[PDB]
Amino acid sequence: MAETLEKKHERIMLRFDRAYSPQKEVREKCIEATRFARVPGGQWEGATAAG
Amino acid sequence: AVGYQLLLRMLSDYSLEPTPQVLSNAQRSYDALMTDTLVVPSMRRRGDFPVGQGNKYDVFTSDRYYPGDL
Repeated sequence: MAETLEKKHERIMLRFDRAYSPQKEVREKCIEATRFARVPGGQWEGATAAG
Repeated sequence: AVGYQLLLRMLSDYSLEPTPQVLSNAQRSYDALMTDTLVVPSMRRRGDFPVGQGNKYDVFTSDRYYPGDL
């Protein structure tokens, strides 16, 4: 029944992990594309300090 | 190398003409000696050369241009 509020919280945490696990590498590409398009120095990110 | 160079610079005291084999040995040893202590300088940027936007010269570095002179 999950009477206590603490018992209801780890279920929410587990659901968050289950929702985050699959859609992890797609949002990475989305954020990378947005950063590559808008951030002024974002087109060289990953090799900023190289010499 | 030192011995062969000294022999070449000293043979004139006794008026002796060096043989080709001694010359080849001396030049080979001298080439090895100069090979050991060889340093090749590396050129550097001019100093007014721009630094691109990819280097993040806002927060990562303050250099809009290379120092390149030292």
